Amino acid sequence: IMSKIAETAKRLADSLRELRRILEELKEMLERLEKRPDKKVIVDVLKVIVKAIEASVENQRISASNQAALALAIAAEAVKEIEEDIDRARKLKDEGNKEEAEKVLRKAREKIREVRDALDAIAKGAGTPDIALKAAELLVRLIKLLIEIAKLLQDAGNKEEAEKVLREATELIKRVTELLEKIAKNSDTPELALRAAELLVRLIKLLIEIAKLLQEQGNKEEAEKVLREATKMIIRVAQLLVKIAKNSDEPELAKRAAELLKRLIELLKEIAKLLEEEGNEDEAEKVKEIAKILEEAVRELEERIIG
Amino acid sequence: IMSKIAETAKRLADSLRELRRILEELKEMLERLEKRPDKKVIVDVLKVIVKAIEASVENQRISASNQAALALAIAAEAVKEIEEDIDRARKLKDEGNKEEAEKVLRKAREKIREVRDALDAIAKGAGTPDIALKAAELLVRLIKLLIEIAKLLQDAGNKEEAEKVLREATELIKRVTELLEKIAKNSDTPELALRAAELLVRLIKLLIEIAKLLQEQGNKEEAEKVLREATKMIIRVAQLLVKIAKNSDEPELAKRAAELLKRLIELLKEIAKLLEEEGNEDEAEKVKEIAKILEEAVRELEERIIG
Amino acid sequence: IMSKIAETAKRLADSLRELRRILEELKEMLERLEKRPDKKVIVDVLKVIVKAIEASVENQRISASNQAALALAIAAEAVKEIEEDIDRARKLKDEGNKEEAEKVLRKAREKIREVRDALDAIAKGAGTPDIALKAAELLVRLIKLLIEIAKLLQDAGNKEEAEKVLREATELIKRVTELLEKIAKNSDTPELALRAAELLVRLIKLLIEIAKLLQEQGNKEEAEKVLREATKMIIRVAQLLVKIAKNSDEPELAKRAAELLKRLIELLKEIAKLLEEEGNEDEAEKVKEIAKILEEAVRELEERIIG
Repeated sequence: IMSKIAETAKRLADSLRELRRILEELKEMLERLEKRPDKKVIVDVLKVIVKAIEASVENQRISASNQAALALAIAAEAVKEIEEDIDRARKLKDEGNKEEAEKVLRKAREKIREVRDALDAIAKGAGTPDIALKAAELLVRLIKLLIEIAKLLQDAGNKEEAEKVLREATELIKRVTELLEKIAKNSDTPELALRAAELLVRLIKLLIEIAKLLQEQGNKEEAEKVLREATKMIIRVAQLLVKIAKNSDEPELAKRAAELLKRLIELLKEIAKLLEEEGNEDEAEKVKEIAKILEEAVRELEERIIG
Repeated sequence: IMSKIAETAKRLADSLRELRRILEELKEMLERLEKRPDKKVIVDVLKVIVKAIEASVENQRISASNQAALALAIAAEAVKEIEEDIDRARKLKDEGNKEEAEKVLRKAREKIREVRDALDAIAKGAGTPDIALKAAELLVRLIKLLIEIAKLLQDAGNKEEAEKVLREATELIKRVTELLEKIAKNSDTPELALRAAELLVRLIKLLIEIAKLLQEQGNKEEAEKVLREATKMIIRVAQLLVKIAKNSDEPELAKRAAELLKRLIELLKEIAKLLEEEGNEDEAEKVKEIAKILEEAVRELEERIIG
Repeated sequence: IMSKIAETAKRLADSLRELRRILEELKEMLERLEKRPDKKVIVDVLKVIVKAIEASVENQRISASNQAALALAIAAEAVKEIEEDIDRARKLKDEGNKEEAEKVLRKAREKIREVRDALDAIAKGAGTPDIALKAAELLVRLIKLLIEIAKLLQDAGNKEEAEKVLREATELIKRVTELLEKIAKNSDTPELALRAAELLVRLIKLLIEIAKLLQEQGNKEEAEKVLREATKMIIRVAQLLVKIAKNSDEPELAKRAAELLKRLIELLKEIAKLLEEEGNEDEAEKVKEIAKILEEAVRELEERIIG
């Protein structure tokens, strides 16, 4: 993040230098038009006015990008503040103040919503897709922090309070998932699509930890629905992972997709294990059936790794 | 604050898009002027140049507003750093290092002055008044943190050091009060004036806690002057609160002004109680006389609530 | 830093106001050109277009400067996060988790590299030299935090891991030193050159603490090279300090250079003391010879202080 603050600052410094140069050439065209005007000489003068505004627009573009990088760093500090207050509320539950920790967690939830609204805004207006991925990488941390909040509520006994929190993280995962899918779809390089796939693999594991926590509350009826969203997302990611490795600039992008495709298999095992504990063994064996589909997909990738 | 970073970023993204569109229309006018020039056709071309610069000015406006939101978030993190170092210096007084805590508090005081200089600057150049209110909301926290500093100095025995700190927060309250009064005076909507009134009610309570702390030091001669500023400010706020509730867009703005007007009464009770402890019972009964004025003002508001 | 956020915001607010005024004068020139055009009247109209873009360029300049100040504050918070994690890893070594602290220190090292890349970028594109000095002041803290990391590695027994860290801080000191030398060379006022000299005196002491830590590991062969860079840097700084005090706007700048020149002498004593422990007493007496050169340089400065 701090390195993206560096790049956006260096590129902003270049555009501002060229904008200052195009300003001096704008004033030289004032001299060229002060000596003698003409009907067609003005055309070449407006060429500088256009180059002046376009140099200003590009500077205001990178300036907005540098502010985005500064906004991503402030948002990262906001997540760390929430994490400190979560561990603080965790300390309160362990120390004995289980009642006061519920006020610290309701603060962090309003904080998480506020950092979410910023990160989602930073993701939409992202001239560079790395701004969106870094924003999604922090939105992922907000979701995992939302899961850690619900586990403290469940540990404190506020199971009804934790379900709504888990339902909120469930809706946050889908929103970030759709953003990550757009980044991967529109990814010009295979590296950016793989970075979105690494976060998508995490959003599935977050979706799994929600399901197990939903099972611990007793809401085995909704953890089924949540596992249906994780199993669906794994299929999309696997489609993406197989496509990234098929059209591989470097073979290192295929092996990393092979590692992630193994993770989709492993995460699919826990889904079937959790579906077994829910009693839905029929849908669990179908989940294992998808795992054997992905296993074959990983196996054929390792063959291209050697062949 | 993080939500204001979102709004300013989204509005910046829109202005930058329209600035890029007005750039392409600027280059289309280069084509329209390359084919054939004229004496009056140039007029409509400059219309785009004006729309190009105005689209750039508005983008540089929202960009400055987004930087202000980023500056308000960095300032909020600065207040939290000061608060951690205050609680740290509080731990040092409780642990035994009352001598080293005085260096931590002198650091935080120089920090508070620096965050104050930024927040006051952010308040002046606020294209949106919410930038100024959020800035005032953090300047309020700086003042309460300045009060907590002086109480640690008083608890550590540095009564002479705490008075100057309390005199510094007294001068900070007036500065933020004048800003809050300008925001409420110039408030287009009753919501913004009520938000300034909520902070004004806090600045009075801060001014009261300074007075009691000034009484604990023995400077009952200056706590009188400080209570004279709190009693004056309550009158101004009550004038504002009664006016906000009179011209109420929603009746919910009147009840909140009724709650605050009750707080002005309660805060006025402590002023008379502190003036009683100072011995100025004559000015204390006059303070109770203002409380009965506000009580009647609250009562008539509740009648309009029902009538 | 927060005060520089204030100044850059206030100056940005002024440029944006004048940019809005020059926008209205741009639209008045649209009226002046709508009534009647001419061949030479257009010249004075383009004068406003030039003043409009130049008012926009200066606003985009201060806007980039305000973002730099916001980037310097975010970088300062990043150093404080690294320092908290260093003290945390220090707690882990004292508590017993010497193995897990090595993962916290490798995180902080990647953090230090990232804050370094930003601060170095902020230093290059610094319209105001105070942006570069504040950036160098934080890069100095990154180096001292890098030294505290290596001492924990040495205390944990990872001497081979600490040497590379110390070699990394050694290369960081030179980079910041060259920046500080450029700031002092190009300093218009003697105050800015003295501020660079105060950090240069610290980079030498950091370079000394690296040498002693390199001696504690046993790498007395490289601490010699490091002390050769500190002894060289002291000569450059002393040349700078004597020149700053010679051409002194205020005499207070000479006494502060006298204090720093004493520090260069003291730091030169430890170099000779460390070179004595390394066995290089021959180069150590030559280091004392430079100390007596600086002593005479300080003595002659105190004579001008009185004469």
